[PDB]
Amino acid sequence: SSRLLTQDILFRKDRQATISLPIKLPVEDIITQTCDKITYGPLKFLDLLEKETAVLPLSTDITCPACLGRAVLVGKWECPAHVAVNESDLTVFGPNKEEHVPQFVTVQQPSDGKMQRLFFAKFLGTEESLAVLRVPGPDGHLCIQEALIHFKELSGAGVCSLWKANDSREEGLEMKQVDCLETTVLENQTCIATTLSKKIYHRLYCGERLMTGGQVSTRVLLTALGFYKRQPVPKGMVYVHLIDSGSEDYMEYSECEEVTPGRYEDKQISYTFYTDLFQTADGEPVLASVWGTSGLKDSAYESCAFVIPTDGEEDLVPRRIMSKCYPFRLTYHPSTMTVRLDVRVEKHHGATDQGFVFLKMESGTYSEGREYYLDRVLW
Amino acid sequence: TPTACCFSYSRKIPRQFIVAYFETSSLCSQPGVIFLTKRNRQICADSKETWVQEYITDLELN
Ligand SMILES: *[C@@H]1O[C@H](CO)[C@@H](O)[C@H](O)[C@H]1NC(C)=O
Ligand SMILES: *[C@@H]1O[C@H](CO)[C@@H](O)[C@H](O)[C@H]1NC(C)=O
Repeated sequence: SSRLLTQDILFRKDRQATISLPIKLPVEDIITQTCDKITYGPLKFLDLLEKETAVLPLSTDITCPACLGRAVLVGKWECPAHVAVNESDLTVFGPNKEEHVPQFVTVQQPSDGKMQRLFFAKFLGTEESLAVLRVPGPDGHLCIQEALIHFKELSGAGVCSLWKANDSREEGLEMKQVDCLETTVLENQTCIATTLSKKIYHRLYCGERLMTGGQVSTRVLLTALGFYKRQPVPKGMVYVHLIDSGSEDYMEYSECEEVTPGRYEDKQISYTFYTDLFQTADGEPVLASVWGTSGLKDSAYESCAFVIPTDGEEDLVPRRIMSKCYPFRLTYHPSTMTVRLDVRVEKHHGATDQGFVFLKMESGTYSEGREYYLDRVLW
Repeated sequence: TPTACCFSYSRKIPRQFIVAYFETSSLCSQPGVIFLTKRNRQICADSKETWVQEYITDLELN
């Protein structure tokens, strides 16, 4: 009875390839050729502000909430015979523009003879960005068969999420309107609480000290929808992220070492830990995502991503998706079941020097995140 | 400045955890403060509280 979201770590053939424009492939072939990780969930709508509204995250699992990325929404369009809805009635908006009509395109692949009528839109925002679909009438929702979302993170890893209509994972995404409390100034502000529930054995450490664990990772999106004030035709809707911080406390970090232990050297720091994530993968790929920021107000986000095959030719050796990872180096030792992370740092220690690194290794069913706190400056 | 609004404020936390801050957008009805932590996460706090202003003035001192 697994009705939650699920994810697979794909072993894409061309890791250099990305989403090519214009759209030339069916949704399935797009996933197969540009996604290193896919997340399957339901496509649900909600009648709001005179139109059925669906809210989808550009990145389901927030590896780096502040990192910028390039997202692409590609949905499948087909209205049933008894539905007289025009392509011009579907509107979308994201982190960049107001509600508008997306561009449509018909793609054909003589390989299998398939043909699809797609609608697409391009976005550029942080991993916390959103994409909102709106279709009119009570039957518009039936025209959207499925919605793919490709998100090329800073590390160059393709993080996709497919939201099919009538998907068996009906509990992976639950959305329910909430009161806005007049938090925003948007005219006719309507707040939505989208809960994302994924079946994944997740553990979060700080160095080698456990911080949290569970059999399901939940994320709650509190979003305000409305319109900007105007002065005396088009109804251009926008959204505003709402941060509900009263719920949580900082107890997990209360006991983490101020400076995560590690092997300090001249130009790098090395962290070792024991992990069974590669043994539980059971011949499945592992997506390793590491990123670090040595800055406060702002500093260059160093991000990297690898896909580790857990059996076969070239066994248990990281395969690179980006051009190359200078700031970070990662190697796995199967004999000891230990992982070693290397961070390039500046050879001079000093006061006020605080850096942060985050390594998230995840398979289809397991997920480990490890936070490292440095007293040096990241490259 | 990043566009975000505070739906609810957070409890006070030790100064040694806050690394940055910035005021909320003009789209938000209520003026709130968004602290950035050494974990690179955002935390909303009520600007009308004393400990917030102490964290703010001390943050700009560095
Ligand atoms: C759909 O478009 C046609 C022309 O392409 C137009 O005549 C018709 O009124 C539209 N139908 C609806 C329901 O908007
Ligand atoms: C907000 O709700 C009601 C609907 O009649 C009205 O105040 C107004 O039409 C709506 N806002 C806009 C921009 O239409």
